[PDB]
Amino acid sequence: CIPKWNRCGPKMDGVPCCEPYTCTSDYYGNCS
Amino acid sequence: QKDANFASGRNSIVHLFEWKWNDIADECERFLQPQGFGGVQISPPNEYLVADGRPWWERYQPVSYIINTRSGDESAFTDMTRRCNDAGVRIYVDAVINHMTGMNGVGTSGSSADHDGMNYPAVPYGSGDFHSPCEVNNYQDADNVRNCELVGLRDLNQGSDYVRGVLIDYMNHMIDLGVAGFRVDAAKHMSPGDLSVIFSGLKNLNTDYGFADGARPFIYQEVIDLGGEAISKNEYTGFGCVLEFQFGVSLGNAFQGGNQLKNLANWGPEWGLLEGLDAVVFVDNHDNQRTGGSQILTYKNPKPYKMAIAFMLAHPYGTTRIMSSFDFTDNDQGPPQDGSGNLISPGINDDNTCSNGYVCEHRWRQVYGMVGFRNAVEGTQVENWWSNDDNQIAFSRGSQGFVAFTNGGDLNQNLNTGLPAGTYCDVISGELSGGSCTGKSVTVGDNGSADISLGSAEDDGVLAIHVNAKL
Ligand SMILES: [Ca+2]
Ligand SMILES: [Cl-]
Repeated sequence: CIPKWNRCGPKMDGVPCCEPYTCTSDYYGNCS
Repeated sequence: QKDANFASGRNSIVHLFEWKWNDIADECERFLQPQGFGGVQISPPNEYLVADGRPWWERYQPVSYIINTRSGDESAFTDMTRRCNDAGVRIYVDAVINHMTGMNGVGTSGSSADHDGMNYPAVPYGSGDFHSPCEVNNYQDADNVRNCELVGLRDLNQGSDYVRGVLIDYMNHMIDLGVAGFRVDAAKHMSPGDLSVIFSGLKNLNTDYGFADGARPFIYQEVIDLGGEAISKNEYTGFGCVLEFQFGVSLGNAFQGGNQLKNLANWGPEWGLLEGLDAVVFVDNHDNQRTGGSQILTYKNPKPYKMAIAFMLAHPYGTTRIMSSFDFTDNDQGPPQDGSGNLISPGINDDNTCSNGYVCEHRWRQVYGMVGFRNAVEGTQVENWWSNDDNQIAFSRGSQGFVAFTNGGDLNQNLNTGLPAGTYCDVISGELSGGSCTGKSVTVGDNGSADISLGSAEDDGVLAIHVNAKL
C-alpha cells in the first residue's frame, strides 16, 4: 500500500493508501 | 548543486503555481525584485498531456520536451528568463523526468501520446526506453518504488544511455535559456546512481544571464521521507538539496497547538531534519495543501499559517520556498481558465492583492515583510532566545532583527531585542511609510531592551522588527 503523503490514484492502478488514509484524488493525489 | 545562485541581498523561492511566463516576467520587475525575493519555481514548461477538465496535475504527465504549454511558448519563456534575470530573480524549472503519461491523448503542442504502445513520437521514446511494466505498491522495496509505474504513468529507464542523453539535452536546453536550477519531481522514484550521472552531464550556468563563471545549476529534490521506508533522503544529498517534508509537518503541528513553542529552541537536525545546507524548506507545497486532514497549514487557516511562515523566514535553517496558490474547493480543480481552456492571468488590485482566483500569498504583507526581515539579518545567528516556558517565544538574529510569537495568552514583556536604540516598525502589522509606521511600532532603549506587546486576539500572533524598517 502507499504510505502517508505519497502519490496515489486508485482508479489508475488499484493500489490503495495504507490504512487509515485515503487518496485525495482518484487519479493523481496524495494519501492523507 | 547546493548553491541557489541567488543575486546578492535576496532570499526565498516563490512557487508561482500555474502562472504564465508573461505574468511571471511582470511579477519579477514590479514586485519580486523590489521586495527582495530570490527566485521563482515555475510549473513544468515542457509539453504535457491535455487531460479532461484541465486539472492542475495534467502538467505532471509529459508528452515531450518541446517548450509549449498553457504557460506559453519558448519565446515567452525566454522573455521571462531575460527579464527575471535582469531583475535579479532566478528561475527554477520543475523537471518531470521519472515518467510520461498514464493514458493516451495529445499534448499541449499537438504531439501524440501513446501510453498503450509506449510511443511518444516527438522525443522520440519507444518501448525499449521504459522499464517493464509493474506498479509501485510496496514502499519497503526500493526496487519496486523506483522501477515500477507510479500511479499508471509509464516509467522511464534512466539507466539507458539514450534516455540519459535525452534528459541531459532537455535540462541543458533550459540552462542555455537562463534557468538557475531544477526542482526534481518524484526523485524518490528514480535511482541516485542514474541521477548523479544526469546531473554531472549538466553544463555550467549561462553567463549571458548574469551568472558567475563556473556556476552550477541548483538541484533540489522531492523525496518525501518521514521515516519507516526502504528509501532515505540521505541517498540524494550527495548531488543536491532535498525538499525537507518533515519541516512543514512538525511546524504545522507545533503552531496548531500540538507542541509548545518553547520546544522550538533546538529546532533543526536534532528534530530529525536534514543538515541545513542540504535542505529546502516550506510550510506547504502545491501537493500537500490538498489534504484530507488538517496537519498541514495552508492559506485556509491564515493565522497559524502566517506564524509558521514567519518562523521559517526568521530562523536560519535552510533555503526557503513560499507557496503561491490559486483558490480551490476541489482537489483536482485546475487553475482559472476561460471557456477555451486558456489560463486567466492574475489581476493586481489597488491594494496589491490578486484577482481572478489567485491567493498570492507572496503578496501578503506578513509574508513579504518577513522576506525583507531575512535579508536584513543575513549572516547572523539566533540569539537572545526567550520563552515563558509555554507558548510565547522570542529571539533575535544577531543585532539586526527581533521576532516574537504567542500561541497562548497575551505577550507583554520587556525583552532584550539585541537591537540598537530607536523606533522600529513592526513589519507584520504594517511597514515603514512616509516616515512613520503604518502599523505597530516598537521603541528600543539604549540597552536593547523594549516593551513587547502582542495580544492573543490580534489578527496575527507574530511581531517582527529589523534594522531596515527603523525610523
Ligand atoms: Ca522510476
Ligand atoms: Cl516540492
